[PDB]
Amino acid sequence: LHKEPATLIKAIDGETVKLMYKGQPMTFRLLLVDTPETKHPKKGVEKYGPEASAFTKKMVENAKKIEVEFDKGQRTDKYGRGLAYIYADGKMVNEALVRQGLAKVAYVYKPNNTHEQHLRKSEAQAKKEKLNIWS
Ligand SMILES: Cc1cn([C@H]2C[C@H](OP(=O)(O)O)[C@@H](COP(=O)(O)O)O2)c(=O)[nH]c1=O
Repeated sequence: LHKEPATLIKAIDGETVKLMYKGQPMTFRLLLVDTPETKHPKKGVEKYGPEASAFTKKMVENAKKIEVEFDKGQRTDKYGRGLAYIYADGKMVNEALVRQGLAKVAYVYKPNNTHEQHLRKSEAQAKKEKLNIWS
């Protein structure tokens, strides 16, 4: 896998960010993470939806360097969103959320699953500690 630089344009929610990637604004959906939603023509504002959005927003906004890391399968989903692992100053946003109990490991579509084991290890650790989603 290889990380490439990108520039923050705008944070959308817990699992979606808008980035400038190779001179193009794109919507990126965080691989292997499912956060409670703020906006969703599907049941509204789940508990933690707001906390999850806040966490991603602060993390990518206070970063001096943003990197996108594609997995080894398809890099876009059917809605044209890039599918990647995003790093804010060397730290993976996807893992940070799972570790804090603000997301659950979801949507595993092979072969876009390189870090699934690493994230599931983080999820168990957060459940163990009864954090947010798991409290
Ligand atoms: C994370 C991810 C989502 N998607 C699709 C699955 C869902 O499709 P449907 O909308 O057709 O059911 C949708 C969930 O996105 P969100 O969780 O952002 O709402 O995005 C992929 O196709 N591949 C992925 O890796």
